[PDB]
Amino acid sequence: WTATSGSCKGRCFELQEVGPPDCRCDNLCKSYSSCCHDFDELCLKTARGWECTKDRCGEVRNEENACHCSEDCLSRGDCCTNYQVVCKGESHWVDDDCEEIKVPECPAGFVRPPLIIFSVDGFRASYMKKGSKVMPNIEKLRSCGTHAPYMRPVYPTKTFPNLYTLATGLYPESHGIVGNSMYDPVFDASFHLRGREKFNHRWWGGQPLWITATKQGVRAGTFFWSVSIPHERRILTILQWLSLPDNERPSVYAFYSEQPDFSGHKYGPFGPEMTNPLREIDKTVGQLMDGLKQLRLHRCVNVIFVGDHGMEDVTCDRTEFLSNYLTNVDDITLVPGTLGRIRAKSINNSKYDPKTIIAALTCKKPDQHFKPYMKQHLPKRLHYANNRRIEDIHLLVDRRWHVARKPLDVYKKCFFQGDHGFDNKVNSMQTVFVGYGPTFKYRTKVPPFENIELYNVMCDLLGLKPAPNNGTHGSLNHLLRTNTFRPTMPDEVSRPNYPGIMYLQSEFDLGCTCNKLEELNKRLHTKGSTKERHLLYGRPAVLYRTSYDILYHTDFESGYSEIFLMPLWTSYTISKQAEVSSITNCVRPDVRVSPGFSQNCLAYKNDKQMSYGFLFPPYLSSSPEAKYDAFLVTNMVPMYPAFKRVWAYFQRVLVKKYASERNGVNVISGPIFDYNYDGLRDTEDEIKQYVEGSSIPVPTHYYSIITSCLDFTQPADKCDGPLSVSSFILPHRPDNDESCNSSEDESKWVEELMKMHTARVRDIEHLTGLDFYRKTSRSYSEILTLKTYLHTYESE
Ligand SMILES: *[C@@H]1O[C@H](CO)[C@@H](O[C@@H]2O[C@H](CO)[C@@H](O[C@@H]3O[C@H](CO[C@H]4O[C@H](CO)[C@@H](O)[C@H](O[C@H]5O[C@H](CO)[C@@H](O)[C@H](O)[C@@H]5O[C@H]5O[C@H](CO)[C@@H](O)[C@H](O)[C@@H]5O)[C@@H]4O)[C@@H](O)[C@H](O[C@H]4O[C@H](CO)[C@@H](O)[C@H](O)[C@@H]4O[C@H]4O[C@H](CO)[C@@H](O)[C@H](O)[C@@H]4O)[C@@H]3O)[C@H](O)[C@H]2NC(C)=O)[C@H](O)[C@H]1NC(C)=O
Ligand SMILES: Cc1cc(COc2n[nH]c3c2CCN(C(=O)c2ccc4[nH]nnc4c2)CC3)c(C(C)(C)C)cc1Cl
Ligand SMILES: [Ca+2]
Ligand SMILES: [Ca+2]
Ligand SMILES: [Cl-]
Ligand SMILES: [K+]
Ligand code: NA
Ligand SMILES: [Zn+2]
Repeated sequence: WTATSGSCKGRCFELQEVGPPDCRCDNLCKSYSSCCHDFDELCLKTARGWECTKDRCGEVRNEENACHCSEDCLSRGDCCTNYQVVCKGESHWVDDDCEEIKVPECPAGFVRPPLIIFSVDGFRASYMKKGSKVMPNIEKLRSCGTHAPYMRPVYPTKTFPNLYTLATGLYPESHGIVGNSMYDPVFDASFHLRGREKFNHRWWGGQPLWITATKQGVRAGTFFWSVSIPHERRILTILQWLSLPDNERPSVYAFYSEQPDFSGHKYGPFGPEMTNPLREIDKTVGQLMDGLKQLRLHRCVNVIFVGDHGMEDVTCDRTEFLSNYLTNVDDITLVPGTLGRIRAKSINNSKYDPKTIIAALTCKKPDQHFKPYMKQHLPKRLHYANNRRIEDIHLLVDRRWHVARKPLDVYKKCFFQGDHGFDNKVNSMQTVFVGYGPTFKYRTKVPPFENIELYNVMCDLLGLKPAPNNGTHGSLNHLLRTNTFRPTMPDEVSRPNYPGIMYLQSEFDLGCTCNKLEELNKRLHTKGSTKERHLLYGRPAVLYRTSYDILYHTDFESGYSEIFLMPLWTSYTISKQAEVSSITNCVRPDVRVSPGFSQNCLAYKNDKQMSYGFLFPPYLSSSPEAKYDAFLVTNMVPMYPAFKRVWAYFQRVLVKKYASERNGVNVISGPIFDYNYDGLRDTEDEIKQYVEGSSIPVPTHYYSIITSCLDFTQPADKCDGPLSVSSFILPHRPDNDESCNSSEDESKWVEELMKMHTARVRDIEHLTGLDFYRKTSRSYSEILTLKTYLHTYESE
């Protein structure tokens, strides 16, 4: 119910919401239909527009005007933003030279630099260049402040998931806004762009920035802006709030523009109609900067210019229809568009079978423009599985396309020429970041980074302790002049054992069908003499309680888990000059590790589905003496034959190719167990599948971290400076149904699979409980940046 009898006189855009009886005058009142009857008249004034003119300079204040050009307007904080330019001969901010902001230059009473988050919907990364001639204000922010060439959104690359990720530092699976449309089966409730259900606070998880702020005594302005409040009024409202007294004035503000996204949907990302929305947003930026300059805050405030996602060319004709694949199409519910989510139309349908749906959608047409996945099989970098709001069956849609259930959906609903939502590594989905202000660096370019990292930085900018989140706090220290966050490396929880030779060969029953110059040399390789070569960045630290052994070898070093019966990690360096050799069913006991903590070949013989591979690649053995170490039982891991095709091509072909290209590489490989798809290391008791008749757990994924010298004129093993990394988390699957070309030679499809399953080191850390890069010559923040890097394989 609504009770509207009171007045907004002197209360327009008041910050503290009032409850009934009082009617409302805050920015959300319109959305809750609770505004005082005189809200429009008093709070949404438009008379005489938004600009002072010479003829208004010095006017008698008329309270009906949208903004003021009277002598008192500065002290009231309600001048039109161009007042000082038109009436006091000042220059527009954009026409002033950039001058370094070394320290905050704030009015008396300011306890910290305010932060203004200027968010632009659908602002594609390449607009910064392509639109440069029509966006002088934005171009000034970008060139004078700190900017990235692009910022990576989260998947799906939709608005509410991205904006809420910016606010929380969380992946969508964790904050709960997993799409623009959702069904929660626990609550039996549907979230839609249109309607009331989205206002229910149960949808919105984590702790968004305005709550983190409030809880720590830092006041916040609105983040949500009602669509009908024109941009000019939003800006003036922010500027009025910044004129408030010390104990009422917010320290954090947000502005949101629905452009260029609104036009981008109609016209496509580079339609000729797009130039005017870009000019208009730039003008709004210049209003804000001029307004701040009037208030003497343009060298006080930190401004973040940020987008939620990009925009791709998508038309009605490029729609895939499930009715062309499914005979049972009326038995499913599809969440459609630039991603697909399928569930049963009725939970009382006992014929509904996901496996049959997935099979009917798999590689059925040669140019098929989507791929079906069970959500646990999506690339782990998407972090898109661990929420009951995410349907088990997912369709990853190719850029430029849509999926829909039936054609009648796409003509009873061409209109649009642009859309977004695709895989967050797609170039068209990239968006923008610029930071301008005293706390940001001056004329500095930083590498691309992920939007999950910004919450921590905004907390650093405001002196807040961030809520637990998915950023890696310190990885964006390089954006900041001051207020850097300086963490310590996590403490190692489990110390390694260093077993020597403790077992005789006859103590083992594996079922595997099998000179003092080179005797002290093999002893010393088992005691760790080449370890400097193969373990370039220190041993990984184990951040959980467990029992493991460090095993040294001529060609590789491993941390062998006595609990999972295989390595957690295997580390080796392949020089540019290394040779690849030919290679059978010999697996040898490791006399350092007990039979009881080893695998055996019999289990593999009995398990007709499961085979085995090796973590250190026998192909890359340095000498035929070293080659025996590659066939130790402690280097064996369980592998489906289907996956062995992938792994062998990586090991036999790709590692050497990378060493050639990168001037040596250091590789760390290992298993991952994530049966509950939460992106976190499984405990022993979460493992769902073992090699038949054994306690050998089956990994869900295999990782590798491939490190070399950023200056590739230096070899990986003698690198003086910054490092370069690429990594992957490959799904350990019993088929290659993912790869529609897999009947062909591995050179036509394996590398494509690996690229899709590219990963950050930090993803692997979450999944393994390991901490890498413990002993480098690099600063710890530089290393945290390195650990967040993702090799995306998209051109510039
Ligand atoms: C990205 O960053 C985030 C943030 O750090 C990481 O997520 C954290 O991960 C932790 C592990 O998965 C998790 O810790 C659990 O918290 C439980 C209490 O959680 C509630 O309270 C917090 C605190 O304010 C709140 O934030 C939570 O919010 C979640 O749930 C609500 C609604 O249900 C959502 O609105 C909200 O979006 C959020 O949902 C997300 O997380 C939940 C899981 O909490 C998922 O289900 C959702 O899909 C979504 O992803 C909650 O309101 C606590 O109960 C857990 O403890 C169990 O396990 C331990 C073992 O250590 C045991 O000791 C406990 O007793 C307990 O076990 C008992 O319960 C079991 C399950 O019912 C039962 O089987 C057992 O037998 C036992 O009885 C645990 O401490 C933390 O909640 C989330 N936080 C958030 C915000 O997501 C995330 O991991 C990072 N991602 C990566 C990849 O690094
Ligand atoms: C800086 C910041 C601001 C905001 C405020 O965002 C909004 N204020 N006003 C609107 C929004 C979102 C878009 N919106 C849509 O319905 C919409 C728009 C474009 C679309 N394109 N495709 N689908 C679309 C759906 C409604 C208008 C938030 C929160 C979390 C409060 C939303 C967090 C942060 Cl960090
Ligand atoms: Ca958007
Ligand atoms: Ca897990
Ligand atoms: Cl969606
Ligand atoms: K087998
Ligand atoms: Na296949
Ligand atoms: Zn959009």
